[PDB]
Amino acid sequence: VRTIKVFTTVDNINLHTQVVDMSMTYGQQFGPTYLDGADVTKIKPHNSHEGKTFYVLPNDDTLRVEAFEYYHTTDPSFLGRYMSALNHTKKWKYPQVNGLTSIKWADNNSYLATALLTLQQIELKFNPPALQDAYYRARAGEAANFCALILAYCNKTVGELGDVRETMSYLFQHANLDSCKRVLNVVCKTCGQQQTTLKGVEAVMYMGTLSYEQFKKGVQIPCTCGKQATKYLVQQESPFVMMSAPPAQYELKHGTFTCASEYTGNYQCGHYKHITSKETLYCIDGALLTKSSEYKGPITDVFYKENSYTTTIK
Ligand SMILES: O=C(Nc1ccccc1)c1ccccc1[SeH]
Ligand SMILES: [Cl-]
Ligand code: NA
Ligand SMILES: [Zn+2]
Repeated sequence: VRTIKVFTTVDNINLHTQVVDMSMTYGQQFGPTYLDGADVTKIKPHNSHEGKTFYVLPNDDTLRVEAFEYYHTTDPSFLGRYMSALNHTKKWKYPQVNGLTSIKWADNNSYLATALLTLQQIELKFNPPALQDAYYRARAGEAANFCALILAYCNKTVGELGDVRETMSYLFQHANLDSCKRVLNVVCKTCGQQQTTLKGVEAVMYMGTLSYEQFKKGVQIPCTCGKQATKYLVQQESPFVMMSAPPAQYELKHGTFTCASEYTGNYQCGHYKHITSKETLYCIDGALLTKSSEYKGPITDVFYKENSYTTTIK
């Protein structure tokens, strides 16, 4: 009977000593097992494996609590989905484009590229230690762990078309936005005025207009009485705002926004590109970079810097 001593983990922080029989697969001993992002479930232990660290699924209460503390998820499938994705994202390339970490196109990953580029231009902290640690490495240019985590957190597999707005919405749940506040007014010349306060994620995301300025001036929306009402921003407290709308032709003006997402295509097949406002407008398309003084195209999300805004509408 031939054995080696190894370490298992769910987080690569807390290691647990184990002895494995070299005649049985890791599968038969630990369940699904991963070594440096590779599935070794069906592999037998090799001499060169001795002393190494393997990821396993949280199959007991110690591993479940360690996974909950590192990833801030209780979902039992999470670590499986993360390791599956990491096998592919380890093989992506992460070039520096215009001073930001991007992703070279692969596996329909344009939505992840524009999300990563966006996160580098807005003030945001992730609460799960896994996610903040991976985020800092991604900013430095080693984004494989961070992209695999985004996929695992969003219940998306490598190769599946994604939606930037949906992705941001899931990541923002894991971010420190609790103190973000939005107050808005809806005014009907008949029904009167109705105020609404939002907190957290709901305070920094809007679906229906790309224009922050328009939101501040008032946008027309229907009233239940048949009149058109005006909805406007009363007060905003957040480090940014994300304004989203179904894709349509839209002009982006240098110096009026931080960055934006463009989407070409449909629900079967499509492509995101990132537009950022620096000294001029840059289009970051995975590894590709183009500049222009103007830009017009099918924008679906725009991001704006903020701290504290109050209306002067009486
Ligand atoms: O969109 C682009 N230019 C552009 C410039 C003015 C109006 C509309 C469009 C572009 C050119 C080359 C590569 C990528 C892009 Se997004
Ligand atoms: Cl605006
Ligand atoms: Na950030
Ligand atoms: Zn009304």
